[PDB]
Amino acid sequence: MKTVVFAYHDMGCLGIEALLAAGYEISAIFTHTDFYGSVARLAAERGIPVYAPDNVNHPLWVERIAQLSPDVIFSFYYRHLIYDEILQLAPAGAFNLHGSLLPKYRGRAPLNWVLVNGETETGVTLHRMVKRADAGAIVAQLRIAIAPDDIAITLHHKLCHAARQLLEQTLPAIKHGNILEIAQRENEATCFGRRTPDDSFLEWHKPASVLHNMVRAVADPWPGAFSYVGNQKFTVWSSRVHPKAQPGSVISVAPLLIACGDGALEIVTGQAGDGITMQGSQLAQTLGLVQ
Amino acid sequence: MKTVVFAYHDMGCLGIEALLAAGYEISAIFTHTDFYGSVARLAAERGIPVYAPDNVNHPLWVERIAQLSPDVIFSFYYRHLIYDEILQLAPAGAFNLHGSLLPKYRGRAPLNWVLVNGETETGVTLHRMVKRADAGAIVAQLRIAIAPDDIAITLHHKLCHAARQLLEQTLPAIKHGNILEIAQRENEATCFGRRTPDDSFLEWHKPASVLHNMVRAVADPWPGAFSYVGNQKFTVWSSRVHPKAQPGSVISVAPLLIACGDGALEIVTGQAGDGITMQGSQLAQTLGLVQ
Amino acid sequence: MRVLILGVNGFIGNHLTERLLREDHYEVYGLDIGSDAISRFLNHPHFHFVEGDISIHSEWIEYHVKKCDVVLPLVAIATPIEYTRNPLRVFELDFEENLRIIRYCVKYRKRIIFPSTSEVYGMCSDKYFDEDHSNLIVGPVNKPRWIYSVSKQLLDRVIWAYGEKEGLQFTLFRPFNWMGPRLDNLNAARIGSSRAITQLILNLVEGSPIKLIDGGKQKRCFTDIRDGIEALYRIIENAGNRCDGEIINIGNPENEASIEELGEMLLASFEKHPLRHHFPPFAGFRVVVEHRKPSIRNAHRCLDWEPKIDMQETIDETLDFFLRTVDLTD
Amino acid sequence: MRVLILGVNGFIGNHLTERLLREDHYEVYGLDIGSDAISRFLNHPHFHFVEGDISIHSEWIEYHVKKCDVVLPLVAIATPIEYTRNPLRVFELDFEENLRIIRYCVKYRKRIIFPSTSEVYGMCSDKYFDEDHSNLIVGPVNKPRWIYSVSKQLLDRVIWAYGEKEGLQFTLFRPFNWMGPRLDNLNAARIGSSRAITQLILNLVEGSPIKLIDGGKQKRCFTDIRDGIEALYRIIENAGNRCDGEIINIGNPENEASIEELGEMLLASFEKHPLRHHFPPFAGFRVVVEHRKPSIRNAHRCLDWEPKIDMQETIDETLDFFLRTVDLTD
Amino acid sequence: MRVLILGVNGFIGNHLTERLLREDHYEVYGLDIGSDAISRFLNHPHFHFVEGDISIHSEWIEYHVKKCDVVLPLVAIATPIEYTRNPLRVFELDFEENLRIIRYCVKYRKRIIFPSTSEVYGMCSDKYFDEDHSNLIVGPVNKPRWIYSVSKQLLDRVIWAYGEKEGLQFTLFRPFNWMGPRLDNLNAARIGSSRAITQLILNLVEGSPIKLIDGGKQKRCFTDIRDGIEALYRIIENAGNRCDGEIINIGNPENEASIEELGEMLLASFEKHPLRHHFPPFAGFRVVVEHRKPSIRNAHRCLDWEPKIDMQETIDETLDFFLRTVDLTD
Repeated sequence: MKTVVFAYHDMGCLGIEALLAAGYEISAIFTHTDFYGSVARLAAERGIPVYAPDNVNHPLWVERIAQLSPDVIFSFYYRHLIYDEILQLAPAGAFNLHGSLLPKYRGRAPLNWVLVNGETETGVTLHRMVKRADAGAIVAQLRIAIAPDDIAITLHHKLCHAARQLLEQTLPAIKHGNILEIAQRENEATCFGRRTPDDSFLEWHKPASVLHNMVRAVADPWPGAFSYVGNQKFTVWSSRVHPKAQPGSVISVAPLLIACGDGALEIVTGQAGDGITMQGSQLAQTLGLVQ
Repeated sequence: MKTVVFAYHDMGCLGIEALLAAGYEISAIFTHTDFYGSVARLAAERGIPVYAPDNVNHPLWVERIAQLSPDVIFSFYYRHLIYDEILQLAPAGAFNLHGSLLPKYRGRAPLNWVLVNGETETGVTLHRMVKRADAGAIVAQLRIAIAPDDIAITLHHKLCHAARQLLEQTLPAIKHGNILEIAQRENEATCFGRRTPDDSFLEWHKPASVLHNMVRAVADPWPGAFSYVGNQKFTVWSSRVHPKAQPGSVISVAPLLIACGDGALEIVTGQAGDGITMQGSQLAQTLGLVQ
Repeated sequence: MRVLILGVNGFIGNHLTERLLREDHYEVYGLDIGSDAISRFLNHPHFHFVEGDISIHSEWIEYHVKKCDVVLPLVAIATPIEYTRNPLRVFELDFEENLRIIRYCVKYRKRIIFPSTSEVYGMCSDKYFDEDHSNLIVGPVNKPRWIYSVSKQLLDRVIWAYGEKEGLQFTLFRPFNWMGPRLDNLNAARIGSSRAITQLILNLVEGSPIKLIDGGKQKRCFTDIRDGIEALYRIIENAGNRCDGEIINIGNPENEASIEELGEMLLASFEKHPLRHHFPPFAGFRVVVEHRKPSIRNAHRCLDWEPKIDMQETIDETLDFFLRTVDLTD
Repeated sequence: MRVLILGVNGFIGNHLTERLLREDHYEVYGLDIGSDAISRFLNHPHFHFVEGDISIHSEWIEYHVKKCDVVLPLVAIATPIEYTRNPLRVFELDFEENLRIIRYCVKYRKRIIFPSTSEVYGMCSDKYFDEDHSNLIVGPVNKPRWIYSVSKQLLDRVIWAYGEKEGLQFTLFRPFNWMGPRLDNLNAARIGSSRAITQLILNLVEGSPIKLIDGGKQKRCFTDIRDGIEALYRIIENAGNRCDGEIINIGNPENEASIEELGEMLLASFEKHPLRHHFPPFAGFRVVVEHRKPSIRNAHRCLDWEPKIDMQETIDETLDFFLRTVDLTD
Repeated sequence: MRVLILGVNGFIGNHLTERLLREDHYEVYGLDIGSDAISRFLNHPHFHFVEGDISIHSEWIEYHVKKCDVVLPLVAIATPIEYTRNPLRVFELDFEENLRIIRYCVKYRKRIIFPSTSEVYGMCSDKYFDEDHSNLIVGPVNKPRWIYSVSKQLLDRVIWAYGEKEGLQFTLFRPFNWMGPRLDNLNAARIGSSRAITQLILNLVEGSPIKLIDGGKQKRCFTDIRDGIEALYRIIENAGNRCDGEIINIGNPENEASIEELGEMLLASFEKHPLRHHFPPFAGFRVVVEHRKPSIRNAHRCLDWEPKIDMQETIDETLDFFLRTVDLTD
């Protein structure tokens, strides 16, 4: 079975490796220019043509892809719209690997949003690509638990591991033909957009648990959850939730505890502005905080 | 034993971890703002004060360090001069971890220069810091072999492993007191400066083996060895040496072989300008090359 | 006598305009981009509001210089953090744009009354900073806080040179922590109100802490605006032309206090105030140029002036008015 | 958010100003040489009338660009006969004077929202004119009607270049026959109202004939101002900065009609109108670019917008308001 | 007759200067930043070298326009890769700086002889590109190669407008691949020499391959400089004032070849050349606007001109001179 692949990031790399292990002939890989593996380097190393146009929804690319005559198309964490004029070129269809328990968390950054929302589980889904983005029928879905101490990076590795497990068996299954797919129920779908810097802004009137989840959701290597001490921005890299004061006020400086709408949030590590990461107690002194 | 540490990069992280495992009390860590581990994050996580001034050779820092009263000072891949007014504050002395078989390869980027020069061995050296940079007496030196297929990143991991092994036994030894150090013989020393973009420029009149070593020396994640096809820059990410034409001329395009002063260099993978990495054969077409 | 005040919508503009309108022979042209601080003079027959901005306008300001007799340029940023956060803008506004106004006065042979700054003396070691004799001491170029001090000083020297060479009639004045009712906002680019007392009163009003940088042992002098404005009014009157080419410190050297003591005085006056309960509890003192006392011999000589209001009455009056005019819903 | 509308005294100015004043965070600066079309906003606290003319003023417009955050230049002659009768004046005003305003935005790093024109596509053969993909087709230099189209296009390219090279923040918009209440006069040099419907309504109002140039088989799209202004308002809001560097057709591609059909629709709505008897009998249809339909994918994507008003309601509402406000004694 | 050539240090400057100095009533002012291409005229009594650069000088060029009678601005970048790699600089030099020179001619009522470009026709589908009748066809704005074509066209229109409105005396000319001895360097910002033949001759000289973009089936016309310069000389003479306000293609429409055929012709002439052995072996043809043939009726009418040199003699002469003057040590 020959295929044209759209891929990026660790998921893109493992998807390409899985296709290769399943005997697929990858005619070309479409990716993006830039801690994760490089799909371009993997393609370059495997001798697979690789392209990184900013936008493929143009006849120039439709024709180039048509000439490659893919039987099937795969999208593994490609970040841009691949329009139907391209996807319809593959008689066996197009399939996308999405990092959530679809229909929940369609859209962008499901890895981060499930942590923001304090979900206790998430998963990977391989689904048919239809007109409507992330809504096509499910070939297979594999759930993973989210542990209280998982942060974006540890959950990312778990998702990649699940993706490897899922693809290892589903790719050969697709090679044998159409699989009876599971329809997504629109009434159960949720969709998220790309996260803006504002989406990681800590608002102290919220419950400490919610803020703690935000810290976990964008912990290093992600940008970090942030707030301000007056006009000084600071980032909270790691935190701890604790069980009678104005929200946002300092309860203690060592450890650094901030009163929230409910409970308190201990800033275990963080940084002031673009300064270096330090323990919360030191950050408190750096920011001029006092009980 | 209390200490003030200057550290950066993976070597900095492992040096800090080794000091901690050896029972040293780290009062403060001096590092730099920016694939390797972050010394700042490690310090922030371990609750150790951390500073990243651009330059410490000023009385403000001498006084701050003096107040910390270190018994000993360590430098683990810190990149700037730490002048004597600071180093003399430690009665037990100051020690630096350098990535080469001192006195050879004093100076900058010994990891890359040993590959550029095709050395078959290198190592890590812990030495006393004296007035003259990288010239102090040796506490211990551990050699590692450089394999023909090592590139900068694989050699880097081997050096870090050697550093861990060396520090694990020498740090406790230093804690017990002065060790009879091995003098460096100046007549055997070599020194290298910081590498400029020009230092990774491939000149085809040279032997293919020398160019191959250059490719290995700055392979990804380093910047890559480069050349030009007329006015078009391209980078050679990986290569192979092969055993009657103008140097720089194309012998074949699949595989892509370039005639050198002696032998030929196959460009296994590379990229054109800031384009994506691809196999040499594709790069040849991208660059408009023909036999 | 047509008096042109550039940057009238503030502390000095308010108090100066009040004073000049008491007298029957002043027409005040108050130039600014807003009028909220002086809105009660807008209907006065001898006040004339002029729309303007000294960074945007060329010809309009030039016109008003020609039309008028005496000019008081009060537009400048003197917010310390700004000296380091936005040094170029401090330089452009405080130096370059004011230099244009100076040159308009030179060209149309008008008198200029220019606010120099007490910051010009810098780390001068004299106990009394003397306009005619004290050396000016600043740090190296790698200490950028001094850009404001040195910009203002060079402007003084340029005024001095126009005076010597081109017959410019000038008086320079240096206010030392003037204070009273209708203080400028902390980030208004208008000269005149003590940033140290505004900040402290703000701490009490907001319930934030009072920062004592290194214990707050640095000593400053504080001057009631009734004293200050009286002096400035006499410079305007210029009896006997005795202010021509003069540099005049205007402050009360007996109103000396460290920031710590100023802190305690304000707090005492605050805790005693009938409206104190509208404001939060005291967040406390927070430990985080050592003296700046003016010589006032020039003001004695030229203006026959000496300050009449004690520390405590100025503190009390300044605080009282501030608290009473705070909008408690915002 | 300070919004500077140059040429506010018209259709777009009126409807845009109404929309922005509904929202609590807009200050509208409406620049023009008259105010009769917007006189009911003159007393609004967040509307600011500015006297001006973009051919006469340099510094005054420049000032107002600096003072404001976003700029909408609506002054241009788009009267077809003028392209041939007064081409130099069309070029000078529409190109040269607007280019100055563009350069003011570049200089003070302000956002510009610029009315490009649907005429830029010219004789493009795509069925749907696409801002990002359609080729632009004009006639030879000996066909001077194209001077307007090409002046506007070159201005777009210059904006584009400032965006690429100088970090100008822009959005370009292309209106397709916007229509509703308060249409510009036919010879007002202000962009926005459909000249084709104004002319036709005028024919009915005056009792002159409707000219069908070659049978009036050329097809156009027509857009209710409620739809159009909603889109423009969203460009101003710029949610997610999704309009940055974008070119956006704003029209309703389903409201397609030949001039003949538009003629009959207007006439039907006219003959049915309760005030029709104040106007002369129908003088008749008079036989004397073949399609111009917008792609609106960019508006879909950037603004999440699609048009909501059918042809018939826009026709009826546009005609009704016009007739009701005609002065029957003049 | 004082003839001002801006950008004289090149192909057209050389050949034009030779021609005008044959005649007894010309004074040639050759403006440039160097003189190596024309150094043999520096001592001629009726040649006057003028130091200059049209991007740096204002007054000096203006002066020389006033001093002279007719002006030929030959400074422009027409290197295709530059249209996409340095579009702003192409626009600034080719459009903006030449527009200043045009306005100097308007102001001092001087005649201008301006090099328009054959690129103005773009993808025109006429078989013969006609200055007075052919439509000009370019791609969308997202195809930036067209910035050169459209800049030059707008400049033509601006010249045309000055002619109509301000009595500017002009002739526009469009060269089609002029070639002969003393070709411009490929990256010289001077109009006139066929970049296609210079490149190909360079390939043979360097031993690089000849690129046939999509097989090199696109057809071009090639014109001997003896024919071209004769035409330009007649435009200068302007017998009967018959060139006033005219646009004149100057090319030989019978010298048509695809790039492939031009390739083979050059190669044949090369392999036959007595100095061929100083150059490398042929690196080969490398597969990587489809027609551009001029109408020359305007040149027939205005100049009584028709081209006299066949393809083969121009090819041979052009190649021969190039090879003979190559510095073999460098």
